[PDB]
Amino acid sequence: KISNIFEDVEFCVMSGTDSQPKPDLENRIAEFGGYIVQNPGPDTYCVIAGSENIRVKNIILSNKHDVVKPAWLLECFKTKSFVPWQPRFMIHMCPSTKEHFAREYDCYGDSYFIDTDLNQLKEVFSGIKNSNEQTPEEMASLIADLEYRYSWDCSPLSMFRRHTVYLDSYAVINDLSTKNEGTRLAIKALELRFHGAKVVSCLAEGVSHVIIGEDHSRVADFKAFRRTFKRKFKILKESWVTDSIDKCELQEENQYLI
Amino acid sequence: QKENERLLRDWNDVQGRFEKCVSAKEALETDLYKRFILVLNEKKTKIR
Repeated sequence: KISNIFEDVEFCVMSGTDSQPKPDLENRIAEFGGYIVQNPGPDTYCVIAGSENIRVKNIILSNKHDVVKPAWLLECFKTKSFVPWQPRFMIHMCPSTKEHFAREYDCYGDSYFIDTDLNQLKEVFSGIKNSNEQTPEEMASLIADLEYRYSWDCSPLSMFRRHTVYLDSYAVINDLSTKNEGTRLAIKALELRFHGAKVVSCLAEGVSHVIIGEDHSRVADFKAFRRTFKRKFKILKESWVTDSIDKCELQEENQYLI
Repeated sequence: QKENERLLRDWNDVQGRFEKCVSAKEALETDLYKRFILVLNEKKTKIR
């Protein structure tokens, strides 16, 4: 009527107490001539379920009717126009509705054609599982890979995913029994971890860049392990790793040599 | 006691704060990158 587009579609308004009592919603749909039904008929492409019921459980069992959160229909009414089906009000899809959402959206709320913003990005990601289960180290590889191919490595805030950089928190290296306490060396290692660096406090072949500890006389052992381990480790003072995330500026990897 | 202990405790507190911010950034980065990768793989399967 008022919104005659809301007519012509059967509406199982049996639980319309989504936000307001069901009779309010029934009156609203009538004002738009919507085809309200107490029980879902065949063309009930919207089963108004503002509250779970045993009958709602049955309609869930009956994979023929579209059990919905009526908040979407509230949005449609506020727009005075049918909002397209969005895969978050939907309780029990029809198989047609399942493939419908799988078509006009991906496996999440995001579509395949309609562009989304950071708000919709956060909404989808919350809809997506907690994807922190993936090793942040493998995520580092992903980042490194993506940050290079997408040129997202331009962000200095996470740059050492590319870098296999060592850091010295020990007075002498290749001796795990030694450690500097009450120092910034551990803080610098945390800076490395902020960029997703391969944070290592012992020199091996995998080491590529070496951040010196507070004592800069260790560069002798640094070069000794640069020659025992075939990689020429890039000698780095504190300022390198500090400005990597404090100043957010990568320092020269050769200016600190010895 | 006064100066040395206040500075040691402030240093430890802010060091732990830096640890927490690094770890939280890494974890939220894991969520963001992996969820975006899931969506991007959906898009790439659709594109293919």
